[PDB]
Amino acid sequence: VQELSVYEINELDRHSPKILKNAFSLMFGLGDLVPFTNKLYTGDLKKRVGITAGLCVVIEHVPEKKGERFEATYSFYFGDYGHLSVQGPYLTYEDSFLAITGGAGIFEGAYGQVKLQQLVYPTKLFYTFYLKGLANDLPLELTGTPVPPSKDIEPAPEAKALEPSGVISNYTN
Amino acid sequence: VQELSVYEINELDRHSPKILKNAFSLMFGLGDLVPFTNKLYTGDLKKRVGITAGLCVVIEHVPEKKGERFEATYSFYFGDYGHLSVQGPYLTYEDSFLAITGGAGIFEGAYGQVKLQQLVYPTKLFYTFYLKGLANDLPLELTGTPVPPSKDIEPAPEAKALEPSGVISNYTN
Amino acid sequence: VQELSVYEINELDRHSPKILKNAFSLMFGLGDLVPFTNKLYTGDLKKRVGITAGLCVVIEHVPEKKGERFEATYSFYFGDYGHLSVQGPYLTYEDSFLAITGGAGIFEGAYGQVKLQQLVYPTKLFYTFYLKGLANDLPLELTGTPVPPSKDIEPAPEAKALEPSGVISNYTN
Ligand code: NA
Repeated sequence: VQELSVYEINELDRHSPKILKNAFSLMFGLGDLVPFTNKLYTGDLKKRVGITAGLCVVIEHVPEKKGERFEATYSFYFGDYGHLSVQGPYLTYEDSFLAITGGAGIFEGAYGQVKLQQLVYPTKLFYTFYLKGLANDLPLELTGTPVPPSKDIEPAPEAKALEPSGVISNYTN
Repeated sequence: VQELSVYEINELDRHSPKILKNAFSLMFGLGDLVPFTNKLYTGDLKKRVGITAGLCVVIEHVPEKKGERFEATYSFYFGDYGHLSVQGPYLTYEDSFLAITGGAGIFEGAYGQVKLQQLVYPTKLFYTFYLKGLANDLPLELTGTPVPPSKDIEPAPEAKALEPSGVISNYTN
Repeated sequence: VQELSVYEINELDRHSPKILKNAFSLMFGLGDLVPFTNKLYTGDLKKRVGITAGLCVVIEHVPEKKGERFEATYSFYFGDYGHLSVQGPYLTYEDSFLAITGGAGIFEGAYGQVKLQQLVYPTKLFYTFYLKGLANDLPLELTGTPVPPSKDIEPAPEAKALEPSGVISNYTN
């Protein structure tokens, strides 16, 4: 198992999330669909790597936990390294595990599961991929000690500003 | 190769399905989308395990078969044990096989295919997963000899009424 | 590793694509959904094999490339042989690699990545699957030397006319 951590951050500049409201209730419900796309940074918050991209399908409102259950299908883009694909539960109200369905580039053959940690709605999430099946060891620029997750985390000013020292080459946008 | 069978049943108490009707045609056609969530029971019908949850994309009406072709992306939830994800053909008029795209929990690393039997369209479905890649033998409460699939199958009265003896631990709802 | 190549062609007879417009923009943007289904032929263009079926989710318009980034979830159908499932990026203006999420039939246990080549927008596409995990060698009727992809390629007359000699058995339609 090779562990890989990343932060997903919504910077309010990619028109995301887009809510397609089809359930008649004022709350989320079955029928509602949410395409989305956020920014992706290294687990140490030092570099911009790319984006997340996909779709959340609303399954049910959970009024007792003041939250929503989604079923999610989406990918994680790492510039020229390639991508990882996932499929599973996305709960606004608690942490979950999603299936790693595959990948490409350095992530060709990837399998296992990924932990998703909800930090701040709708702006900050943290992930740890428990990666099996890769052909090589992950590149060192992706495997720095992660910053421990909290509501207060922020990307390095260099990474937010897209300075040469704060991005990977051909990071996805 | 480890066999796992489950019964999916639509008890019409989960606001499911929700039909999003967009096609040019009066009948089902490309453009139509069907988000869904049904209840899930063990192969021996003794216990409630959880739910199914996902999306069917209508591909074409099949007038010579008196039904429809769907392309389906969905997950199967097993309370505390984790989940299994699938993709592939959902045909209203005949049995099909879907790809197992991955899993999480005891289903971390899952691969193979699953047989979908259209027992009573659209209310009762019976599945048989041909599961490879699991870390360990499946828990016994999930592997009781399945009840042979027939039109009049019913869950155990305790499974239906959610009594301790008829539910798995923290079964998905 | 077993290579498999196929041509996907929109022959304008399958009601496809169907654009579902929700972005408040004159161009494609997040919220736009595109269900689709095209015809599939062998890499040597000698036989009709089946169809593609699935969904493209618009991520963003890409002004400087005069095109779009989609996130795509779809299957490849090969008649009685089975199906492959994929997830990943679909860029209208350049080639990409997608993840092979799984398979059924002869493709039970498939994994790896697939190269998508944008030949003529959006009507002809050429794919090469880099297939791992198959239980057996691929059938010879599927592994003829591919015709090198070009704007001017065409299926064999026998294939287009649906003669027994130009189709696989029970080719998907
Ligand atoms: Na393997």
